[PDB]
Amino acid sequence: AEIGGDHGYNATNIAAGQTSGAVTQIGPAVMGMVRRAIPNLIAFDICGVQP
Amino acid sequence: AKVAPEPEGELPYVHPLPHRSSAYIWCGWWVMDEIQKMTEEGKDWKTDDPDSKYYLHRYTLQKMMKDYPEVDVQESRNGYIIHKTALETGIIYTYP
Amino acid sequence: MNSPTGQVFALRAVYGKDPVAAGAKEAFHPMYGPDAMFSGQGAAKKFPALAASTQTTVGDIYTHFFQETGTVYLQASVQVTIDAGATDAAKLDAEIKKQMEAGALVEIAEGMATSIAELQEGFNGSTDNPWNEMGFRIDKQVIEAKSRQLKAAYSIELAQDLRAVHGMDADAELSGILATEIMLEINREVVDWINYSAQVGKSGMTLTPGSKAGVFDFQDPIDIRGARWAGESFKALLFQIDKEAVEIARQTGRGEGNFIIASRNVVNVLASVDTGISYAAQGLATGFSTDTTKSVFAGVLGGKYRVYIDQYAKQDYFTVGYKGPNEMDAGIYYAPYVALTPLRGSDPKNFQPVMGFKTRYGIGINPFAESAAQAPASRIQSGMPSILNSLGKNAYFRRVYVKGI
Amino acid sequence: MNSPTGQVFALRAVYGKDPVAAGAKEAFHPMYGPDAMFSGQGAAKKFPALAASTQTTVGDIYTHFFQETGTVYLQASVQVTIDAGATDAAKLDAEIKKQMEAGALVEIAEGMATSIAELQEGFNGSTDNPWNEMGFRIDKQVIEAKSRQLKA
Amino acid sequence: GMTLTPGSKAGVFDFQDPIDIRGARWAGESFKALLFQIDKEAVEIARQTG
Amino acid sequence: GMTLTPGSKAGVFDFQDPIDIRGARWAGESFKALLFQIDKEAVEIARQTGRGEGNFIIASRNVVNVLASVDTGISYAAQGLATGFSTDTTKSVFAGVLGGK
Amino acid sequence: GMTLTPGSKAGVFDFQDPIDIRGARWAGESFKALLFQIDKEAVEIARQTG
Repeated sequence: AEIGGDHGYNATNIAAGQTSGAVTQIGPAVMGMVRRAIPNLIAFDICGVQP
Repeated sequence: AKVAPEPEGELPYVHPLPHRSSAYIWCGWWVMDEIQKMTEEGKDWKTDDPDSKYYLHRYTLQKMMKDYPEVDVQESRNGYIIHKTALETGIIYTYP
Repeated sequence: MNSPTGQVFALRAVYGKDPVAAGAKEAFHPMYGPDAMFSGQGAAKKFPALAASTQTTVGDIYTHFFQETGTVYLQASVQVTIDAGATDAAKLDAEIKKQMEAGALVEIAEGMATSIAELQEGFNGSTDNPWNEMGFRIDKQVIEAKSRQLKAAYSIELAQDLRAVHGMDADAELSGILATEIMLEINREVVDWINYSAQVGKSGMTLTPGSKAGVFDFQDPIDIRGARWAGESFKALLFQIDKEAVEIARQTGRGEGNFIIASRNVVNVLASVDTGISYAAQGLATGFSTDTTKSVFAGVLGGKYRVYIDQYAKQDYFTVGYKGPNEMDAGIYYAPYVALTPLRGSDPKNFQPVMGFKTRYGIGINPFAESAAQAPASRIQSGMPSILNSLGKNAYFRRVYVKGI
Repeated sequence: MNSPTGQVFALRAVYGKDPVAAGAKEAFHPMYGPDAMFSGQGAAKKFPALAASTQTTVGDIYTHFFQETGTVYLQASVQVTIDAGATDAAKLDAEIKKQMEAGALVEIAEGMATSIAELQEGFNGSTDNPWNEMGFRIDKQVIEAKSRQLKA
Repeated sequence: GMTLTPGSKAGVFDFQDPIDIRGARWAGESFKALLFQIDKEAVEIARQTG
Repeated sequence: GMTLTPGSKAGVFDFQDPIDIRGARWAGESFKALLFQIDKEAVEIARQTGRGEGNFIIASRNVVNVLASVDTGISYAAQGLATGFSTDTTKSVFAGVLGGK
Repeated sequence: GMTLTPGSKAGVFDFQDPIDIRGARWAGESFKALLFQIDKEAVEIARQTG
């Protein structure tokens, strides 16, 4: 019975396409990349500059 | 009759007023309600309940009336300055 | 999802030549400030750490790392001892903060001398002075779909009797009921995660020092800041909401809290106070849909937060959360894959029909959710929520219980 | 009414395989929350009823039904006892509320694995994994027309 | 039940009880306290009927 | 120094101490007391530097939040959801212009 | 009768009795008590006369 099965919910087996069934997956799709936001400065309208 | 046990330091500031032998401190409505709660089951507010959640403002007031004969303590519900013998009873204006 | 098992990458910048090393510090961080002497003098000398009962010389610089607020370098203004009675890390932080406020230790950042700078990495026959390089990591989290299903199992006799007496189809209704409950149940799951993964509000930086560490009470004058009468007490709740949302902005590093989920009592309190900056007011509920029958979304609070009513709230609460304009900058992902697939059949032994439904959705967490971990483990992590990585850790939500309404 | 003694019918959406049974719950009850894991994990395993004297286990999940606000499933994050002194329902509900506020017992709801729900109710030679079911009950309420009169 | 502020008298609204009027003063605020109590009851009606 | 109130805490402005908040009741006025403290600090800057009143505030999130939740002008007692200032350290550190000054 | 607050003086509205003035403060709020009292008397005339 092509009980296709399902992953073990283990992160590696989800990524690897490893499933407990007869069909082995391609890959874990993709949803985009989350980067750490770059913090904003305070500039120097608070202190001198004098290059 | 008895002395209220001393609860460490950090006593709220009492302003000396030698102009009339009086003194001013802002207590708030919670104390003026709590002390109003105190004098309804026969209890005492000068020295009873040493482990109170609001004992500190109660202890300072007791010494303040001894130091000053006509203390001027102001609440916040109406902001009135009840005097020492006006503070004696614990019933301020109304209510059970 | 177009196929089960979605995945999402996450790029982190960390410094020290080693993107992947035990205890590398993430460079850009919503909470942790930069090692402001990492590129400067910290690339010339290594400063002794601050520890419990560490006697202080005057003029030396000591590093430290509060659990919040990141790295900091403190110069000593007066010789002191750190009171190793604060052996615990959180107590160490409390001691160091007390000393800093006392002015004994004050933070400083500096650059490196030119005579040291120009020789970096053995120019002019020096040695042992490498540069303070940086790098980036890139890991990924993966999210696999679960399923959810139900059955009806009625009989044809019931169908005939129902269509005859009441005219109800006796099949569609069942399917309706089935689908309804399933969808309803799915919704509940999501909400519970929001409450489940919520951080404890009213605590840490949002905690007024005189309050009860996580619960906002309308009887405590410390919480209502001495307000009398309802017209002024409720604006204290407004201020509490503001504190929680601001702290979310701090920990998340994406934005202020922009939605609020709260019970009927809290929402009705909100709808009956003049939300904007005003003197004091209280009356009938006008600005919000306080009944959970026309809709659950009750309104917009002051143009900032969308307010939703949890009609099944157990005691009383509000939870402030952030949901960015982008779909990824979310905190929690409800990612449907198959929607309410129906199935029909009958029992061959008695011809009596059976109705059923099944769906596969799954649900995942935003990476960076903990917001206090510079770098994850194993680089391929389980995006699905659990106790190890979501229970009171997801900084995107903060939950506070309200008593005394 | 164009006839005396009218009657009305009430349709109650009740889950639990037997619409007319003791202890059956109404599915869309306004006071009572949905059985959030009825169609999810609750169809794969049965969560222990959280009653007096229980010793909670970190990570484990319990079930309860409050007299108000309805059903709930509680994952325990700290090993606590539930104050066996509680006997009646109100006392137990209040104690569970105290524990929930304490953060040692947080509500939860989860979906069910595909590798399970694929085999539900005896597929592929499996056994002892019935689906969860729901039907409706429909009961009857009747009134009679009393009268009233006067003379001049 | 849900409509009780923990210190009240469970079914009677007393204009002399601070918990019932949320601590209001004079007639300007006490009446608004009555309005809020009415709002609370309507909310509970929405809750129980659905 | 001369910014002290005689009964204050000498270096920390405490919202719970009635001496510092000038006897204010409730929140819409205990906040105004903070604005008054800011003004006194700036005037002492003008005294000590000899160049004029201080014109900028570097403050943590909570201070800015309480600043943005009151009517900063001379306009009775008022309080509500913070709207006049940007408390997001995500959008910009620069909170805004308090009182136009 | 119906015009009586259970704490009042039964036929005299007293500006010194806190039950009568609804706990008002200064003359701004203490007179509005007499306003409300006149409203109650008008209502009772409506009830008795019909």
